[PDB]
Amino acid sequence: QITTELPGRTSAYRIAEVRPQVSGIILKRNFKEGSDIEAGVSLYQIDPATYQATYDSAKGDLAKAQAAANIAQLTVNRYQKLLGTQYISKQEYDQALADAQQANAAVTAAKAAVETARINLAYTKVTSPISGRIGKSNVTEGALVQNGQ
Amino acid sequence: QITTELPGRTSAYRIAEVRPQVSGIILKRNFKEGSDIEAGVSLYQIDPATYQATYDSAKGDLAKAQAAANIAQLTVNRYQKLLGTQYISKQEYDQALADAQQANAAVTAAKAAVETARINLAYTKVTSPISGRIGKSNVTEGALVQNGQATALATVQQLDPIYVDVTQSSNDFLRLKQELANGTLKQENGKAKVSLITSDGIKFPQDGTLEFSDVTVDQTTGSITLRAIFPNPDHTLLPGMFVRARLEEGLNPNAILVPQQGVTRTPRGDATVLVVGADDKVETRPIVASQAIGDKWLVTEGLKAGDRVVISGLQKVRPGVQVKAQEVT
Amino acid sequence: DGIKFPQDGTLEFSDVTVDQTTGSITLRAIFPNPDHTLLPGMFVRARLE
Amino acid sequence: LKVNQDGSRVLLRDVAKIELGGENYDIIAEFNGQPASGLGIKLATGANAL
Repeated sequence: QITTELPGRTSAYRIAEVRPQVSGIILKRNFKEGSDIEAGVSLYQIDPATYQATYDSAKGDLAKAQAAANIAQLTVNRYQKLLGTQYISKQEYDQALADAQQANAAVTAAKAAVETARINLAYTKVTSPISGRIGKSNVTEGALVQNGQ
Repeated sequence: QITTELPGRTSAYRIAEVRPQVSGIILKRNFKEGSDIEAGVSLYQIDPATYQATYDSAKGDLAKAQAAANIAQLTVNRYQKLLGTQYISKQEYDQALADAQQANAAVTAAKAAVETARINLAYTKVTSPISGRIGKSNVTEGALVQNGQATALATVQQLDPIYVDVTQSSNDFLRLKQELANGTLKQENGKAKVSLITSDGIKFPQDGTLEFSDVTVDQTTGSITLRAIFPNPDHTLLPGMFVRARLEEGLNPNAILVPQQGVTRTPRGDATVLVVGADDKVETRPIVASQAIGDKWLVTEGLKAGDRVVISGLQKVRPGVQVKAQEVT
Repeated sequence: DGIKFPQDGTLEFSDVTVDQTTGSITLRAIFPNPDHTLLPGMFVRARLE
Repeated sequence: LKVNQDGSRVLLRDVAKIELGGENYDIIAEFNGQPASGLGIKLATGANAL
C-alpha cells in the first residue's frame, strides 16, 4: 500500500461571524458564552427608538391608504348597485372602478413599505443565523455598533 | 487535588467607549475625571444648532397637520349632527369621515417625524451608556467630532467583579478532557475554583471561578483561552495587568506520594527507591517520579500500595543487607 | 500526541490552484466529530491512501 | 521561543526533546560484551615505572 502523511489544519463545518445590520447602542446581552444555542434566538438588543418611529410612520401611511381605499370601495359599491337599472352612464362607473383600483394599488405599496420597516425593526434584535457553540462577546453592553461594520 | 499554573491578563467586567452619535463642535464638558458616573448622566455638549433647526421644522409640520385634523374633525361632527334626520346624503358623511381618518393618519406621521427629530436632538447631549468609573477626556472643548468616529471620547468601566483571561495549551486541554472522560480524575459540583497570584506573589484572599472554557484555537501559538471571574471589592486588581492563575482540574484518588529523602536519582534523570521486602532485606526498585508536590514526589508507575520504602539512613544501608524495619510518621 | 483518531474520514477535493509563496495544493477532508474531541484551528497529520 | 502579548507562549520542551547524551555517537566500545570506557596513562619523563 502507498500512503502519504501530510500536515493539515481543522476548520468548522459552518462558522458565522455575527455582525449588526443596524446602527445603535447595545443595551442588553441575552446569551451566556460557551453554551450551545439554537437558530433564531436573540443575542443582543440594539436601541430601537428611531426604527420604532419609522415603523409608526409607515403604519400611519398604511392607515391613510386604507381609509382612501375604503371610501373608494364604498362609492364603487353604490354605483354598481345603481348601474342595474341604467340610471348612471357607464363612464361614471368606469371612472369609479379605476379610482378603486388605484386606491388598492396604493394600499399594496403602503403594505410593502410597512413590511420593509418591520424588517428593519426586527434587525435590531440580533438573531444568530445558525445553531452551534458561541464563544465570548467581543463587545459588551454600552458599545456603539455601526451598520455592516 | 491536581493544580496547574497558567499566565493571563485581567479585564474589566463591563467597559464602554463613549462615542458621539452626531457631528459638531464640543462646547462644554459636564463631568469631572476620575469620578463614579451614574448611568444616563450627560457627559458632553455638542453644538445643537442644526438639530434645533430640524426640531423646529418638525414642530411646524406637526402643527400644520394638527390644524388640518382639527378642521376635518369639526366638519365631521357637524355633518354627523346633520345626518340624524337625513338632511344630508350619506355619501357626504362617508367622505367627511374618510377625510378625518386621512388627516389623523397624517398627524400620526408628523408625530413620528417629530419623535425622530427629538431623538436626534437628544443625541447631542452625550449620555454615558452605563455606570462605573470614568477616565480622562481624550478630547477637550473646541474639538470637532463626527458621527460614529473611531476615536472614542472617554471610557467608563466597572471594576467589580473582574475577569481574568488565562491561556491554556490545546494539548493539555485535550489530555485533561480525555482523563476526565476515563474516570482517572473526578469532578465536584460546578465551576472549577481558580486561585490567583499577583506579581509580588501575594495569594489573593478571595477566590474566583472558571467559566466558559473557549473552543477556538490560536493559530500562532496553538492554545485556547479560558475566562475566570474574581470578586474585586477592595480594588486590589486593575484591568490589563499580568497575573498567574492556579486551576484545579479534579481530584486524583489513587495518588501515591513518596518522601523526597527516600528516592535517589541518577545524573541522567532516572529515579530509584530503596524498598524493604518481607524478608527484612533491602532492594532497589526503579520508579517514575516526574512531578513534585510540596516536599514529596508523585509516583505514577513502578510502585503499588503496601510497599515498604525506606526514607532514613540510606547511607548506612547497602542493597542485599538484612535490616530491621522501624516505622516513623 | 501520536494517538490515532478512532473515526475515519473522507476526501473531497476543493482547491486545484497552486499557492504563490508555498507551491502547494490544499486538499480537503471531512471527519465526523461526535464527541467534540478536535477543536477548529488545530494541527493534525492526515494520512492518505 | 514565542510569547504573544495575551500570555500565550511556546516552550522549548513543547517543540523538542531535551536529554543528556554524548558529544558524538561515533565510537561504541564494548569490553567482553558490556559497555565500557577507558583511560590511557602515559609515563612522565624521569619517573619510576613500577
